[PDB]
Amino acid sequence: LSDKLKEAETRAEFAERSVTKLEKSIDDLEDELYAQKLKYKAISEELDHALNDMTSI
Amino acid sequence: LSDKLKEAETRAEFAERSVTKLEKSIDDLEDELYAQKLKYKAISEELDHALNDMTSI
Amino acid sequence: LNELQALIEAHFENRKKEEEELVSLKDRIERRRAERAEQQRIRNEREKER
Repeated sequence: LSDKLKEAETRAEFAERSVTKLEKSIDDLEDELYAQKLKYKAISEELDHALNDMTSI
Repeated sequence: LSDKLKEAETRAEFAERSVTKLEKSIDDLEDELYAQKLKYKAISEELDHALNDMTSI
Repeated sequence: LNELQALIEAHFENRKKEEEELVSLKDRIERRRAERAEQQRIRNEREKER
């Protein structure tokens, strides 16, 4: 049990670290998805707004 | 140790669910990012394409 | 060609509005999910501190 605990603790710590890595990667995806939307729909939608004007004339 | 193990194992398995939840969310955010990237790409390219075709006039 | 006019505007107006809104609507969802990531970081720190 001491080893099962160290192993479970390694797993708990692993999971805390894995969760930490994923806390970081979820935030990176939360920020990257955010940034990509924020810049991608905002720019390309904007480019379609610009289409409204670009294709006028 | 049995109690500490139950907590380390419970915390590990739980945290492992946080690992799979963050991981899953990361994959879903990446599928969304991809879809966002794809739409961005498709829009910028559809416009750039159409614009290249329609630079002239 | 009323259709070219319908399309030149429908393409732009329907998409810029719907699409740019999805960009910012999801940007907020994403920011909240990023906050969840921060809260998990906080949760991990708190469990270790306890």
